[PDB]
Amino acid sequence: MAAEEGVVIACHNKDEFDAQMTKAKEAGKVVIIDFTASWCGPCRFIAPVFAEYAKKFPGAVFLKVDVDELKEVAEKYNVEAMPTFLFIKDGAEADKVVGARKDDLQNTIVKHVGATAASASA
Repeated sequence: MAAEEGVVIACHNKDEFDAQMTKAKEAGKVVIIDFTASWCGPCRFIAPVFAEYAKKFPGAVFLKVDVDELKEVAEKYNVEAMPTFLFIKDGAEADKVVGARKDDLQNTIVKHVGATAASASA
């Protein structure tokens, strides 16, 4: 029983997806949407990483959606079909990553939510 806690949300009807995408522009935090075709992939190995990360980074809203029921969202950002951790800084598009990289995720959230990016500079 999680009834959607303070972790990486899991929208599944747009309405929910917005509940976050909107809590970033006004809230003053970066956005992190975790798309997905249908299988996703690991959805277990990095499971305790995403959700746990959403909270670890209070400078973001975090959220996961399915590009099979509301793809309309992924089609706007151009994801195609995958666990793309598409981002929406300022309410547009800062960049994307993927829900299968434990070295590319926390690395992107730091550049958008971390405002420091603990991974090289130039």
